[PDB]
Parts: sequence; C-alpha cells; structure tokens
Amino acid sequence: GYVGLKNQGATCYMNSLLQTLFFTNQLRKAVYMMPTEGDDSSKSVPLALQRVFYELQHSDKPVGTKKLTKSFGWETLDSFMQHDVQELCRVLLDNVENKMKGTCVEGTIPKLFRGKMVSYIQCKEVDYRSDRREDYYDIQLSIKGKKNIFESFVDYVAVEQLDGDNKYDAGEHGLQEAEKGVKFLTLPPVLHLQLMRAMIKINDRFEFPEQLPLDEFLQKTDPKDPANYILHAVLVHSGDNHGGHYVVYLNPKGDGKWCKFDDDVVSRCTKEEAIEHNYGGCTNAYMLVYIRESKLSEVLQAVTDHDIPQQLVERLQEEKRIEAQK
Ligand SMILES: Cn1ccc2c(=O)n(CC3(O)CCN(C(=O)[C@@H]4CCN(Cc5ncc(-c6ccncc6)s5)C[C@H]4c4ccccc4)CC3)cnc21
Repeated sequence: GYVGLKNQGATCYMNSLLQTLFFTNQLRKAVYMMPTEGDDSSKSVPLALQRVFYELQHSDKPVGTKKLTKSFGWETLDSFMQHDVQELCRVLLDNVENKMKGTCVEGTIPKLFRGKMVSYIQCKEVDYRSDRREDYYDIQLSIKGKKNIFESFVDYVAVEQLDGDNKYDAGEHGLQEAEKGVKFLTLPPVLHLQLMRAMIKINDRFEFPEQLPLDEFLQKTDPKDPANYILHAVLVHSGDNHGGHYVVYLNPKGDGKWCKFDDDVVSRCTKEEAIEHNYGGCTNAYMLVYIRESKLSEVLQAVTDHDIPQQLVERLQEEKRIEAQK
C-alpha cells in the first residue's frame, strides 16, 4: 500500500510533515527534477528530500530519515521543541525553492504555497492610511474561544481598534485613533493552516470541515474560480510534555479515502477517525492542509516511476548497494 517513515528517535512532527509534503504530488515531481547530480551526498538537504521521496515511492520497508535530519542539522529533540511546525516546513521548502532556481521548475514552491495579504492602519479622523502587501506561505489561526475554522478566519480579519493608552503613532499627525486590520487577496493552491494550541498544549475543542468555503474572506471573489477548499491532511498530536506522540491523517487522492500514518505503520481509517475525532475536547489537530477544489487534480497529478530522472535513480540505486555491511 502506502509506506511509512521510521520512528528512528525523536523527530516529533517531522514524519507527519514529510508525508503531507510527499503527497503534494506536484511538489514531489518538482523535487525530483531538482539537479542534485553534483550535490555533496550528505551536506545537501535537496538531495535528502529526493531520497526520502524516492523511498516513500518505492520502498517496501519503513523509510529512514537520518541523512535528512543531518542535512539541515536538527539532530536533537530540542531542535524540534525550539521550533514551530511551519518553521520546519520553511527550512525544507526554502532549500528546495532555492535549488530549483535557474531550472525548468523554478517557482513551483511559490506557485503552490504562496498567497498574498494586505495589512492596513486607517486613521478615524485624519486622512492617513498605511498599506503593506505581504506574502505568506501558511496561516496561524487562533483557536481559544473559537469553535471552528470559520470563527478563526473571522477573528483573523477582525478590525482591531487603537484607542487611548493604545493610539497609533501616525507621525506628522501626532498620536491618533485608528483601526488596524488584515485582508486576503489570494489564497494559495495549497493552504497550510496551523492551529495555535500552544501557550503547554490547549486541548480545547476546535472544529474543522471537509469542505471549507473561503470566498467570503477575500476582497475580490472570482466567479470563474471560487475559493473552496478540500481537506487533505490532519497533523495530530496527543499527550503532554512528558509523553506525546505525533501522527497524520491523509486522503492522498483528495477523494475522501483516509489513511493513518503512524510512522512505519500506515493503515486504512474512517473519515470520522481522521476528522471529528481530532476536534479535541488528549489527541487533537495542530495543523491542517487544504487544497483548492479547482487545482485538486493539478496538485495531485498522478506520479509514475518514469517521473524520476534516471541520473538520480542510479545515484540512489548505487548508494543503497554500498550499504552491504557484515
Ligand atoms: C505561532 N504559534 C503560536 C502557537 C502555535 C502553535 O501551537 N503551533 C502548532 C505547533 O507549531 C505544532 C508543532 N509544535 C509542537 O509539536 C509542540 C512542541 C512542544 N510541545 C511542548 C513540549 N513538550 C515537551 C517538551 C519538552 C521540554 C524539555 N525536554 C523535553 C521535552 S516542550 C508542545 C507541542 C505541541 C503539540 C501540539 C499542539 C501544540 C503544541 C509546536 C506548536 C504553531 N505555531 C504557533
């Protein structure tokens, strides 16, 4: 069936994030096209990602991630405990964005994960506005006092007020009252939403749907292409600071057919096990991946063994062979 990653020490969320990344087929195919031919076998993160992806594609056995851990140098537990899950992701996708530059596959990472945003400060009684367009690769939703994703987005674009003890330094116009907000211009083909359960681990109930309509949070909607999001992955944690375990649910083909990825054990599971059971109320979601309905089949284009350049094949084929140890 689908194949697992080893629990080889204390990689925490790493295995779950790799598998979500693996099953973002278009990212995978792009990764395979990177030119690692001349990359140092053990310093190179790009090479490491291709190997893991290759193995996840071909291996009958649980897949090892040691060279990967080494390649970006989070060899300890503190590494993972010092960092957020989106920061791991940036380290991996940052290195692959870079390696793809000057190649056919340049810009695939932005193409898949990059959206844009406007942040503004508007003065009540003075004609003065500060607009800042930012990119984003992922979103950090508040959950405390929020029942669902919907309420979270609502809170996200909430218009804060800057008043009295907290007025805005509007510069030439002196301290002024204003309202600062955020708003979405694009939403990317792949939406990575992290749920801010840390503060610890808040176990409060937080609901999320299979289908997520986001048109109503954009500025301009497109009747051609609506912002409807198909739930792809659920990154899950359970436990506390003494003992905790990380796991991920995927329906890799976006067709409602879920599997549970528990390191080296991958198993069929129910929609209920993947979704409602991870609302919390202790084992609950901390990151969810959505894909835009309209890009579903592009992102999740099917992948063959022929999509992997021979040059790369041999290199790994060979590498394995040398394993030969008494
Ligand atoms: C920007 N922002 C704000 C909040 C927030 C946020 O929650 N997320 C999500 C997140 O990134 C996912 C990945 N994370 C983890 O897996 C956490 C790792 C640390 N855990 C505590 C310790 N347990 C043993 C510790 C320990 C200490 C000393 N020696 C040995 C062991 S320290 C809790 C784990 C955790 C799991 C699930 C949910 C929340 C938190 C971090 C959070 C993302 N961005 C956010």
